[PDB]
Amino acid sequence: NNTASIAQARKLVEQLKMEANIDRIKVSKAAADLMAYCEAHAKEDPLLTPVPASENPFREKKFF
Amino acid sequence: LIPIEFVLPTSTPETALLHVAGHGNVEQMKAQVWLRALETSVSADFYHRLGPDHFLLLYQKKGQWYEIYDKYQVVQTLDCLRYWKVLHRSPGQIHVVQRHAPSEETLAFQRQLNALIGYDVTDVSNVHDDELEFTRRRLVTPRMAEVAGRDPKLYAMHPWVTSKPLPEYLLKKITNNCVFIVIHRSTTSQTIKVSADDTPGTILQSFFTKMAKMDIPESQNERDFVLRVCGRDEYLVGETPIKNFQWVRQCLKNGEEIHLVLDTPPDPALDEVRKEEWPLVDDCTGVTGYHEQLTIHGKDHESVFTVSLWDCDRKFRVKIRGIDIPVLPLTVFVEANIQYGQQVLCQRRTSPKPFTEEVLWNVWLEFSIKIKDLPKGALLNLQIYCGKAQLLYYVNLLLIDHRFLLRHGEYVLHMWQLFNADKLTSATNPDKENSMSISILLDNYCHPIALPKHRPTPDPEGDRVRAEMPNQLRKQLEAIIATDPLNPLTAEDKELLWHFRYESLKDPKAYPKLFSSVKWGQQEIVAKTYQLLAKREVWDQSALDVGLTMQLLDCNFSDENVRAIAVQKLESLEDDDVLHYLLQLVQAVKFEPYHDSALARFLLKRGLRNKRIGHFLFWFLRSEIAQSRHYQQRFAVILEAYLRGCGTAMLHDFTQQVQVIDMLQKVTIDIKSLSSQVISQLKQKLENLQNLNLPQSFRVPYDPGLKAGALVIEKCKVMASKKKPLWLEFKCADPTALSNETIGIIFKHGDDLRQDMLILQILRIMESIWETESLDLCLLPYGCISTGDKIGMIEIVKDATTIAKIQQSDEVLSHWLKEKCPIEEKFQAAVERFVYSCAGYCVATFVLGIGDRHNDNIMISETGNLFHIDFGHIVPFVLTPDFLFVMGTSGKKTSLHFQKFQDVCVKAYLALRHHTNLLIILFSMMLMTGMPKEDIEYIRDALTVGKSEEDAKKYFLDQIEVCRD
Amino acid sequence: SELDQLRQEAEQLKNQIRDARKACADATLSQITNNIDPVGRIQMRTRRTLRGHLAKIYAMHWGTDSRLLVSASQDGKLIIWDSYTTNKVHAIPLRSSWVMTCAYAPSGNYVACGGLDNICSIYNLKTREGNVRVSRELAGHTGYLSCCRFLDDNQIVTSSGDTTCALWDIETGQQTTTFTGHTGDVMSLSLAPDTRLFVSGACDASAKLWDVREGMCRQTFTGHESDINAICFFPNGNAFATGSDDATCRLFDLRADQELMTYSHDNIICGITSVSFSKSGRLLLAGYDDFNCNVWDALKADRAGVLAGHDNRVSCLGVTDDGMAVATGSWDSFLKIWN
Amino acid sequence: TCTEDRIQHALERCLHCLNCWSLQELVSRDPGHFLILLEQILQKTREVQEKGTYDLLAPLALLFYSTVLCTPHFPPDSDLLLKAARTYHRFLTWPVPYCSICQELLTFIDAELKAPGISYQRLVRAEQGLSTRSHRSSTVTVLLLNPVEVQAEFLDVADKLSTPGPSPHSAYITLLLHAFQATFGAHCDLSGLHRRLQSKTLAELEAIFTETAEAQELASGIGDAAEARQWLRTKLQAVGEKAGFPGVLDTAKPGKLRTIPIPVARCYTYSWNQDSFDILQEILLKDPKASTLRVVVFGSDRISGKVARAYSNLRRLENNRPLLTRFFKLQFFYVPVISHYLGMLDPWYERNVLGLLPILADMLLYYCRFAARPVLLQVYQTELTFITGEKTTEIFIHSLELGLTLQIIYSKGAISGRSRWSNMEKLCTSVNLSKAALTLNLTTSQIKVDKVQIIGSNSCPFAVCLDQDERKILQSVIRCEVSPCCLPIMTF
Ligand SMILES: Nc1ncnc2c1ncn2[C@@H]1O[C@H](COP(=O)(O)OP(=O)(O)O)[C@@H](O)[C@H]1O
Repeated sequence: NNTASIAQARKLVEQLKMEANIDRIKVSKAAADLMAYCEAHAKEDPLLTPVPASENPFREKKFF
Repeated sequence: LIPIEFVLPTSTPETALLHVAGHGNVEQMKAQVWLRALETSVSADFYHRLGPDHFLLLYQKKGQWYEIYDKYQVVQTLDCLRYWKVLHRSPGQIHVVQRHAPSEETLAFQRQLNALIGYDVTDVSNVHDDELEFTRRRLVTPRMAEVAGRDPKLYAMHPWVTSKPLPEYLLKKITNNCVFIVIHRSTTSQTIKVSADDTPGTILQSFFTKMAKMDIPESQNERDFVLRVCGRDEYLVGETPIKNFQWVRQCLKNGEEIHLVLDTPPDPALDEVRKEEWPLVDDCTGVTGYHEQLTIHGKDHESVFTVSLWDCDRKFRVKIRGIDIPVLPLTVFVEANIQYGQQVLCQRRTSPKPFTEEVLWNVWLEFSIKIKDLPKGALLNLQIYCGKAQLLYYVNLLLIDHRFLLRHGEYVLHMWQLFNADKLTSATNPDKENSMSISILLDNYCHPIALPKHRPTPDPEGDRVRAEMPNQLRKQLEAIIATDPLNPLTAEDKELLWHFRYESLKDPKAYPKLFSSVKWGQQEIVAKTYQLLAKREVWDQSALDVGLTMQLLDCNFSDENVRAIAVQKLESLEDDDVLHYLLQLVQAVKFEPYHDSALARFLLKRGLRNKRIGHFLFWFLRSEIAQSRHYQQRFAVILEAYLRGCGTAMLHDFTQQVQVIDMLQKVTIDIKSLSSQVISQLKQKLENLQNLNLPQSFRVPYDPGLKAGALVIEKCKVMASKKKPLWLEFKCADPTALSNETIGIIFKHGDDLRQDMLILQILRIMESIWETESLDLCLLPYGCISTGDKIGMIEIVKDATTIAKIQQSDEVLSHWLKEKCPIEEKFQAAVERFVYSCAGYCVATFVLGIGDRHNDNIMISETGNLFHIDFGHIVPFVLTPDFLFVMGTSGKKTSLHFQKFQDVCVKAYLALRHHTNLLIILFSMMLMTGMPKEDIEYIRDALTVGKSEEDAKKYFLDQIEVCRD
Repeated sequence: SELDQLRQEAEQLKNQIRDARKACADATLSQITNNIDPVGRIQMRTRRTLRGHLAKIYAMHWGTDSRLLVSASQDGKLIIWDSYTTNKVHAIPLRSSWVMTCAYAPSGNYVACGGLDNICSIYNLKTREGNVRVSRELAGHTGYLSCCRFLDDNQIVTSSGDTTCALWDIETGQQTTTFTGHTGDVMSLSLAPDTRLFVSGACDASAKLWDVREGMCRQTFTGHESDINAICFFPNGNAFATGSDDATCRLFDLRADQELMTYSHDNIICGITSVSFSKSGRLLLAGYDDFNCNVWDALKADRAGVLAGHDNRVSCLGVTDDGMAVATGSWDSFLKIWN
Repeated sequence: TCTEDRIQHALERCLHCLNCWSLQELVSRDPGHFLILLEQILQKTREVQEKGTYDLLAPLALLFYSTVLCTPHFPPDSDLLLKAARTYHRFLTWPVPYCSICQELLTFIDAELKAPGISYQRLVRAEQGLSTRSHRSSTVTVLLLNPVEVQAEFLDVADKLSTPGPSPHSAYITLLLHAFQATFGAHCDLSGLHRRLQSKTLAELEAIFTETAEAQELASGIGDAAEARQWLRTKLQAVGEKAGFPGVLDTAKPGKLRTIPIPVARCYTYSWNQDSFDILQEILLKDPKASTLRVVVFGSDRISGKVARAYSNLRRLENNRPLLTRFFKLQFFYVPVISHYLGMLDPWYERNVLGLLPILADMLLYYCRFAARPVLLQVYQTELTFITGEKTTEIFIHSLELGLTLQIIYSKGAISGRSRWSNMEKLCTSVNLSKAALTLNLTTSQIKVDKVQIIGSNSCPFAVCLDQDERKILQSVIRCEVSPCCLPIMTF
């Protein structure tokens, strides 16, 4: 039962070669990138910024 | 085709080479030879006189005379042809020989057997197919090997060995691992001591050396002697620890001694078995084939001989004609239903009609189920309601016979008359003169509608998918499996269990719920199952549990492989365990739709290999044939197939036992037909029995060793009981019975006993549970048995009196015991025995829900033991104040005795809850096959299923205090 | 030899990945986010309650219109709700009662569902006759359908218990691509903003980034001590969060190829059933198996608030495309909208 | 197309008097129609094979059987017979008789594959007695009629059929023309061979047809059915060249298919004012199975019973002392003008027949050539004991009137096979019995009685009746016992 273990172990090593052949980015820049995204869209997220009840379809009005 | 040389009787027996169609029928083949003989015969006159029926076709399979019984078998499947090709026998040889009529000895033997059974086995009146008869010819082969599988010496002596570990309390009563063997012999009573882990062979060898210089003969040798108990016949031989004998272990608890006596080997020839004549039926007897061979598709119409059941998509359809009751007992209407187990697969009623003694419909009902989706165990259930709606009759019919062929033609069936165990019966009313009759038609077919055998193949689904399921699903999967077997399974569970089938198979405790979901109404789903059960490594090695294997044998699981695996786990039990549940298994053959099975052949091979089992098996089946006519034909066929196996001696013993009972019932009933005249007439009647053939040596039914003898007429009396039992006091017939006492027996008429026999079986099962936990409560199971209808023999417990008599004679109870136990040491010992028994009976009855009774049914022994009687008629249980005063504590105070009362109960109560799986089955399975579901809940209501053990103590004691209240 | 040399080469490339990853681990997100103003307390109120389901709800999914939502339930029905009006636009009864997932198509025309029946049954809301007719039975999987998301009206990705995923073409009913590489049942998935990437969570306690275009595993993320129960992308598409039975959440950035943040608390001991981000992503909404749904600061990793509006396990939850409202389904047979 | 719709439309109308005539006529106009309708049937036949309905199998079996007998030629490429074999071959899993119809039909289809048109040549060769040494067969059609009661139009029909219009020389032309056309189809120029055969003499017409019939049957006797077509086609080449007409074949330019109709068989009309059948006996003056005698008897209630006893006598007389029956095989055909009961069972016979050359005459010929399923009614056998104490057997169907002191013994049956006697002798006035099982009408009681034993007193003579009969009467009876009991009647 070597042809299966070998056929499997080859996929593994051919897969790990795929994943390791990537140019990663420094975490500091990875974070900065994500932090600066929220900073940009903080206004456009009513979950973050409570919006006026008038603009809320779920509080002000029953007719839609 | 094939060449076969057939041997004719004409001189030397003439033989000619013929050929037979490869795909023909057994029957056809016969005609082919008939003509050639009639043409090639030197003197055809003899053949002219007779026909093919007079002769039988025998072929020797390695010296074995086989008979090709079935005349509808495929010629190809004949093992002779298959065997010859393996032998390369060409041309094959088969002989033709005329039949012969039975001789008187054969008729005499058959007449002998029929009297024992209470029925006839050759009766062919109230049947409509050769099922019953096929089985009889079929059970021979197991019984020849089983008989060939017994050894002479051990079979006759039948030691009652055991292999359970010694309980703790007995271990106390074994000092220095030794015991005393009081070897009685003639007059020379020689006493010796021996270790508790030796064997009789060693003891006898040493005993002669000790006495090397008793009435022993000089010429003989130690080879010629074997031990035997005194006052009974229960030999002690076989390589085994002397601690491993249920007899030795019995004395140690009793605080008594062992009294052995030398003996001589009982003669093996005394158990000879009459030679056999019936030829060996075909091995390829139940063989049909696979779907490929039995399907029209892919075949030319010229060579079509059978149709696989799975090729037919026509909706099942049945034509009724009418009903006919000769006696006038309103609106009525038949309501047919396809049932499996207890499931109403489909249903189709008919229009209301006027109620005349005969009502005609001539209507076709059509069933959604499809002929390719018929599960082997179907049962067309037919009802005749009355009108708001009341059931009045019923009847059932298999929709596949015993040889894998659908039912076709006109059938007239005689109906019974009213869930229950008997409402699943596949036999027709023998009352063919005043019984409601139904006439139906099943459509014919130019070919038989066979049904092939499932062909398991490797299943890659169980190979790749490891089913390493998400923890959320694994939580829910194991959430239901924990529940008790009584718990219903909703479809979501059914789908959930079904999908993770190859994973839930790893838990042996989940089987009764894995197979409660399978969809039996669809062929493809069933096909998957036969490969699900193809893998059984987990089940094979799992622990042998008997509170679970019973679940498979229960009614719900009617398939042919679900029950097959259950038996294979019972094949590992041992004689001691078999006897414990033997009454449980026998009443569980009443749910099989077929007659032959693994369960039936299992009881056969066990009885033939053991004697004590054989004795008890015989008196259980006979208790049913006479009682329940619904299944009497099923029981009778097996019983006779067994009586041919056990040697002559047991037959003689069986005959003598039945003779005695026969006379008593007449005397009993005759006396009940109607002061001192009764005893005068009784004794007058009794002294006549001596003048009759009343045997002078007959083993008591409930004790293969304890024989009896003549009556002590002066001690044969009638008690002032409404049902007026007969009291009998025989005297032991054993010459060397050290002590001499009466073998009391009671004969109560007017109360059926099956309810009480089963209960006493239960209380004997519970004892084994506490034995493993090394406890005791001093229960007293007294041998009770049933023999007819409302008639049965009971064992009498010496030195006992009903409490009510003492009551009519709370302090009253205290004085009676002290008078019976004047000595304080014995009096205190009696209280100790009174605490154990009072607690144990209170605990056990509560589990079974019959504790609430009257003091009359409760009787107190002289030795301090207490126990109940007459639990056949039916507060948590009885704890009357008089017990409390005897406990040494009055009101609510406490003493060392009272604390033991409450401590022992707690130990016992929590001991049983470990085996609630075993009790939930036994209890209600009895309720089903016992008296003629809400009532069941008492097993699950107060037994505290799935709760903290501490709360069970609280909840349990919440009843004792209430009983005290 | 041949298998051991490949095993020893394998176990060297792994530490090259750990070393290639440890190199970028210059600072943690907790350091960088120390300065940013904390998110505060997200005091949320139950605006709507969606009654009508008879048993446990297994899945729900917002439509691209941010008003409609489907819900699959143990009671075997697939209901379409009008979140704004609470009215049931459709009450579709199902063939298999063991539905486990649902996914409103982005176009709004199709809805899909599936479960232990091993089929992804596609339903049409806008039918010829105005009926609710089944367009397709995407069959072929050898395990229960665990989750699925529409790429379009004609394409849909589904995950299953076969330890593999697959891309389907709805018209042909054929597995376009098969995503092998996982070693366990795939509990959840999430498509990247670009339809060319999607993540998937499995019981093997690992995540894998797939290229929808090709069908290969690009990166493999670890860190969870238990099954991954839920997974979703960071709004931009460069990070994603995973829910597990180990009572912890984790954030992963695609570019950094490692864990950035853990969202957990000593009190939190039960597994995570579901996750969702707010429109901006500053908020991570985690469902829990204690009837609660705690609100974490995605940057600070501090629990800003708690949604406790369910009587049974909070099985599923979602966020609208506009982040205007949050639905949360549960085993109590009720969904709840929040604002 | 309109033709397909009309052919399909006509099919549905019939299967929902002379409707069957319309369908057969509408398909004979064009050779193509035959290959059109057959397909629509197989679609219907394979539908019931799926839906499994029972009411609509026998009608569809005969329509397929008739059309294949009337099909000119099957294209060598077309294989509509193989499609037919598949649909019917999956009926063996059906109840009897639904599997009875098909198993014979499957045998019929396989013969067509071997020797196409073999079915048509067998029928006509015996319908006109054009037998031969190898092929020996015959058939005779006879009309027994009562001019007093029967309508005039039928007599005209009887006269029309009795005319031996066709001549044996003409018959060979039709048979030989049809045989070659079927094998070769439109390829052959029928007009060219038609002229050739007209010249050749009857003796050589007999020779060619006999060998052709032998070749047609022999090909059906060859194992394979596909190449047998070529093998049979090969022999047809030899006969044409030996006889000298090979040009019409081998025609690269095909000829045309002509719808040859079914020739009328031989018929002989007779008057049947007599209620007996002695007239049949008279004619016999001037193989048992190779010849069949189809006798058609018209319908009238008053004629019925007497026909039954007359029919029974023929069964008695013959079955006991067979004279006519031995020579040939009998087939009777009642014609309402009994039928009530025959209707109740088969709605086909009710509509086609009971619903009642010219169309009416044309439809009748369809009924007699295809109806092949007898239907037998139950009759009562009773024996009368005269004052002399003898025994005379009598058979009655409808009723029985008899007749004051008298001995009556009767028993009541039940479907369950259990019988219960009832012996209540009682003086009465008269005894009447109607066939509702008989019904004992005592005078004023009435009960369905199964077995009855009527015993007189002191050998007292009395008169008895039989189904209200006024001709066959026995009197001076003392006792009688009544209990319920080739030349089959024919229905569909
Ligand atoms: N094994 C036994 N030993 C002694 N007496 C018994 C035994 N079994 C029953 N009895 C007596 O039978 C009486 C109980 O009634 P029983 O005969 O069992 O039912 P019933 O009262 O309906 O006849 C008590 O008086 C009791 O003494």
